[PDB]
Amino acid sequence: GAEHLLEIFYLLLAAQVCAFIFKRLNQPVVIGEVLAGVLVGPALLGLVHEGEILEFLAELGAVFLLFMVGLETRLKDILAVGKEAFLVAVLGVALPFLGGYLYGLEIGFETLPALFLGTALVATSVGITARVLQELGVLSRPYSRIILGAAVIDDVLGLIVLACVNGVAETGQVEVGAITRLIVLSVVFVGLAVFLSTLIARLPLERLPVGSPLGFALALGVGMAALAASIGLAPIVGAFLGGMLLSEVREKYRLEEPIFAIESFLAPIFFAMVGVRLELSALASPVVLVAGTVVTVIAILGKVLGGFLGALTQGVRSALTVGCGMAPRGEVGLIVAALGLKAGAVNEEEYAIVLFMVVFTTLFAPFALKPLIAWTERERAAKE
Amino acid sequence: GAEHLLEIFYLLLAAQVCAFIFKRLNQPVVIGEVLAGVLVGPALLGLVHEGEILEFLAELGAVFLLFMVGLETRLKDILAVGKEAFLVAVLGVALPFLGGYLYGLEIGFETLPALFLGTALVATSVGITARVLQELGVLSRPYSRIILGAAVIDDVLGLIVLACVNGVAETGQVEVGAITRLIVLSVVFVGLAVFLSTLIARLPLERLPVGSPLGFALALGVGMAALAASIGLAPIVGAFLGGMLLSEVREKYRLEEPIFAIESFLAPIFFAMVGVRLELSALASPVVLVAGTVVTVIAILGKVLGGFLGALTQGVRSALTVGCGMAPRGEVGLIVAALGLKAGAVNEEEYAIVLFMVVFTTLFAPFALKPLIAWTERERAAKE
Ligand SMILES: [Zn+2]
Ligand SMILES: [Zn+2]
Ligand SMILES: [Zn+2]
Ligand SMILES: [Zn+2]
Repeated sequence: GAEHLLEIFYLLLAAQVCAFIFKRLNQPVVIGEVLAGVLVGPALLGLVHEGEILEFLAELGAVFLLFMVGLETRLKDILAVGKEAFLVAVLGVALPFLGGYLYGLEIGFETLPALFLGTALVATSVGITARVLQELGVLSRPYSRIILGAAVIDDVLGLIVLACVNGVAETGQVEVGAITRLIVLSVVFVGLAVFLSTLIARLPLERLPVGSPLGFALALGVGMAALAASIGLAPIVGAFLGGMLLSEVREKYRLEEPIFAIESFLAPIFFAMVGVRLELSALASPVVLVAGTVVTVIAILGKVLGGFLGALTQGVRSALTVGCGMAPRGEVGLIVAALGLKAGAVNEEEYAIVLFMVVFTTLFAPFALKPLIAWTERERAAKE
Repeated sequence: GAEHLLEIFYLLLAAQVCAFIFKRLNQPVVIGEVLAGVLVGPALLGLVHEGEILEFLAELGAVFLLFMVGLETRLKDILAVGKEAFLVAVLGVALPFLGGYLYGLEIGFETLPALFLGTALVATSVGITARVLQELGVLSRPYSRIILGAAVIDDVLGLIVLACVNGVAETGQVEVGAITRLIVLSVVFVGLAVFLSTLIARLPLERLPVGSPLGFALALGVGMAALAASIGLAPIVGAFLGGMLLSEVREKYRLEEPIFAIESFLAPIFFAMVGVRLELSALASPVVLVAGTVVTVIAILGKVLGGFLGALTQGVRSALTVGCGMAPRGEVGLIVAALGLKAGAVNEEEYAIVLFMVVFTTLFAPFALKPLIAWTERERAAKE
């Protein structure tokens, strides 16, 4: 009870300070937050441990980050680049998967673990990316919108991939009905969201028996997350979509600011808690470091190239920035790794090898992403 | 995982609607929120159940409510009526306790349960009261400040009373050292808070390695709660105090608004969750309803009179409004009731009898409190 108030305190103070240290280095804040979680977490101070409660708070954090982003992101905006979104997504799943599975077959990983390698390489944590794009006030740009939309598609794709894989881990075949069911639930949910959001501005909440337009927004957001999560998608997606629903009425209701407040309350906990859940396996470990480094380069190159190719339309400058913005694996890669360990599909060694790369990718990606944003905005002025 | 997103959704929608129903009846919103928790909770819909997570979120809600109130409440303000605060507090514990214990001896309650009756009658849930005082934009008035300060004292008093009682439940004597230790920890913590807050404006956070004045505030608030809770006080108090620390720098940092946002996110969950945790014992029950009604009148009259007498200085009009604002027992009475059941100190019958009165007091009090506020402000204009 005071356990959790204490822990939350630690997370907040560490995250505030680490954010200060990283702000003063012209480096993005997200890294500070994650490192704060590593700082106070098991790895170093052991002040903060993994709690069902701390994990859920972290979840809400990710949610509000994405609700915030969708609030400033309209359908017209993402659709108008939706083809590059789609392409970036599909290539982003295809390329590091094959690379993953192939590289698994070569070290000596068996068919099922190798499949899990490709699986982990498929994942994408737009939470982190979003945090950066938000910081540099860039959420409006084309590459950021392609990143968002493509991320949304990338989620349904990744879910199908994991459904297939857990399927072959449990019985050995892929339950086709389950797959198609997920595809239908996903497509219907997303399309229903989109439809709903071409109708939001036309109907101000006024006749709704709600007590405040904000309270309405919070429900039509947390609820969107919940819905997404019940279908089998990441809550972050329900969140983003819920944001889009209300983005054509955002300014009209003074929503941008109080949502931004909540986000900048819970998001640090989310990123910190990502840092909390990173393990000391890459410490004094060999095959882990070697195979890990290789699978890491395969991961980054897979994502970055998929992105570069899908949105090559906007010219190289944007294309890497999308690709690079698809790199980090964060809480997602962590999750796939955990499920991999549980169902007896991955040794603690192969788990160390995957964890190494979700850690390195999570760290590396937002570094490279910052100058890439500058090197794209400087070039956008010479054609402005 | 989607369990908790779902539940939270239900709580939010019900609370928004119930708030709408109660707003349209010129009745305070808190009642709507609690009833929403009763609506969706075990008692009716069983959509939302008690979760360790939902309980903790509820806690944070109460915290932010009180951080919010302390942010708009300075030391000078409470001190300048601190004697009525003190008096109101001590009488507020003394009078319903004796009434409680005496009335226990008369029904047939044994010494230990009767002591628990007086105990429950001692409790006070300023959370609810604060929610009302906030709604009617009255947090600045004298009676509201006496209510707050007196509530703070009332907390240390109640803690000492419960320490004594759990003491006689466990061994049969009162561990004197434990008591005095609590008194010292409490006095030192509160005084240290006060001292700290005469020094806050003089030192803007600027030289602190914090990433934002708001993030600082959130830490110096959740942390204050945590501290309070480790000493053995309600987190609500750490919260309020933390608010006061930053109230002499509130406007300077644009804190009032984002804190108000978070409060009006989590507070409904808190009040709803109070409603969730109310049991169907007073349903088709006799001795429960009788003895419950009596102990309820004793509860209300005890609190209201204590308040009336402590702050009689400000004239009858304010005096009842303080007294009445001390009436509700909410999450506190609920807590004392639970601990009473656990340590084998109270039968399910006597528990029904206490629960009946925490429920009726919690409901009744904010009703009477609204016209009492009007009937005090109308009279304050004829001497304005
Ligand atoms: Zn716990
Ligand atoms: Zn812990
Ligand atoms: Zn749970
Ligand atoms: Zn439940």
